Amino acid sequence: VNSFSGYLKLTDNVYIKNADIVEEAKKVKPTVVVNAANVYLKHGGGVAGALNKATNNAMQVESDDYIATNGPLKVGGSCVLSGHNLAKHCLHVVGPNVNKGEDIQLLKSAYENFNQHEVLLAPLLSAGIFGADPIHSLRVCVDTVRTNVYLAVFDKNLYDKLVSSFL
Ligand SMILES: CCc1cccc(CSc2ncnc3[nH]cnc23)c1
Repeated sequence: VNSFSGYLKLTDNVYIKNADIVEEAKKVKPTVVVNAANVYLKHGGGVAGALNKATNNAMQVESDDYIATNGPLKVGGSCVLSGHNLAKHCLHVVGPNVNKGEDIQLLKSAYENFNQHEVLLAPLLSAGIFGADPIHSLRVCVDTVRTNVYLAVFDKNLYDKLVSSFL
């Protein structure tokens, strides 16, 4: 039993809700919140900009030190950093950005990072400003993640479309 509330169950391990991931993280304080990161951990917009703003820029400060030490992530890769006031940990995961021409096949590799964590609150990878089809992202999630994932979808219209079209 966990504290996630109001989710629709899609499969044995995948759950979905129309919610602002920032507000959901502040309420649940999950062990892991997933960020829709880029390789430079520059949290300017989309989910990343919203999560970072909610930390009063502490996420960005921590991320800049991470990059200065380690260099950029790989597309499809991830790193674990602090969750600040939102969660114990933040798993920064880089899905391919279609608006940069990145290989959509890397979306499966990106979701594989979730399997290193028993329970996660997450957005749909590569959705939103990353330019991929969210219906496809949900399919890859369900077919790749085996751990317990609670997906927050900000847009109500998109949420309804994802549920109604789910096979
Ligand atoms: C600092 C708090 C805050 C600031 C700006 C916007 C938001 C909304 S969260 C959100 N944004 C984008 N895509 C998503 N997919 C699931 N959730 C989301 C919150």
